Amino acid sequence: ITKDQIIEAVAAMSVMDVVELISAMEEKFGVSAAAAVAVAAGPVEAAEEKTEFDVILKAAGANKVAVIKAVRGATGLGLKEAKDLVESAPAALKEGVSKDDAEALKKALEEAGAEVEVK
Amino acid sequence: ITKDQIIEAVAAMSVMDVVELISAMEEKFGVSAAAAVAVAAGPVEAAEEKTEFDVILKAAGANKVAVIKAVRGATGLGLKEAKDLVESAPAALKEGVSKDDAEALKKALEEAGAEVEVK
Amino acid sequence: KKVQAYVKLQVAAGMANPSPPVGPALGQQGVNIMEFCKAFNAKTDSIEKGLPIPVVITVYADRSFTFVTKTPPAAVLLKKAAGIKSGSGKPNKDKVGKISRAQLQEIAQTKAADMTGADIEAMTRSIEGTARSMGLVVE
RNA sequence: GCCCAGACAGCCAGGAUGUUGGCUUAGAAGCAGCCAUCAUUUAAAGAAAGCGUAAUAGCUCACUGGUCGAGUCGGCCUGC
Repeated sequence: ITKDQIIEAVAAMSVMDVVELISAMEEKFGVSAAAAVAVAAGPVEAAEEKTEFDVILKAAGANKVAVIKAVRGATGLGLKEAKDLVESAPAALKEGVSKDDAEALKKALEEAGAEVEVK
Repeated sequence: ITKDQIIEAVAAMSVMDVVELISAMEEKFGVSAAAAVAVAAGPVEAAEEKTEFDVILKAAGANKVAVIKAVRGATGLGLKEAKDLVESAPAALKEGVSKDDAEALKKALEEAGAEVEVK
Repeated sequence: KKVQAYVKLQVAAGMANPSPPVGPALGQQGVNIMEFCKAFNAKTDSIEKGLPIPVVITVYADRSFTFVTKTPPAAVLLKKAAGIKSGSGKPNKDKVGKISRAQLQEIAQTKAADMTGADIEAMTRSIEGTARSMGLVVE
């Protein structure tokens, strides 16, 4: 399949497949020619959702405006952008930070009265 | 399309992709009716390894070194790394991203004067 | 304005002409060897006369050129750490000089601007390989 | 011995940095010869196995990635 379908096929996978895939990306030709996909598949967000940890907004609760403030301060988005990212709860509040940052972001959000998860 | 073909299709599909599906099914049928495919889609083994597209490099253009830099920071790969992964257009940039990600990865490369596709 | 080149190697502070070596090279790319010489041995007059510093120079956009004397330490002091003048024709068989552990980290760090290696222990194990293949002993 | 957890060979692109390594040599800067043959960035790249230059340059190989997706490679013996 086109390389622009395999790279994705991977992303689709989960800890199970990625491991089954990497465990299906080795011996055939040793860990040598396997390190390529191994070191590439390793950086799978999960173990870093540093160790890409993001923040998901399960719900804002009754304190919507409160949750908005936290978002407008973390992401820096406008009033309309923030509320739009909290109402429908598009999850992805911000990704790329570290475990400490995300753990902190989640904390700040929870304080506002919002339920957050860490994939 | 044959049920078996659909199963194989989904296996070839991806997260955000099947998400656009389960979301479309959720918007079309509902959280109740689309619950069947939703609880069946997620198990793309599951826990989510994480997230779907790809970031193939159709051509680095005249700014090879420019495209290299972007790849070096995205894939964490060193200098000589992006070298080939950009010249021969090996395509395989980084597997394990979603829309906001792959779309951004594409943008980042396009800015460096590189033609990238998203399939 | 679109016509531009770039390339330059190490040059002894004070030497330039005649043509060989620095003659046809960087002489048919746009810049002449006529000047550029006094624009070299006039800017590098306050350091060590025997310091082959690789100054970086572009080429031109009109006719002229450019000059940027950078920074030896490195390469130098390493040859002057175990007899630079008198060296062993066939290194590995014998020695020429000696260096302590202190003067092993000294030349180190003072060149990291060219050696991109994490940790200092990795920095030590680089000039220890480049340590010698032309005289001098490890310890 | 290497083989369908994408290699061994094709095709595409790399094959680098100190360094024109030291010595010698009219000159030899991977590639007359004489001794070493480490280190660097790092997916790979021997201070370099060949062609080539007066000396450079240039062109390949080793090694690695993508693609190609299948029989391939070194070797011993016997018949005409």
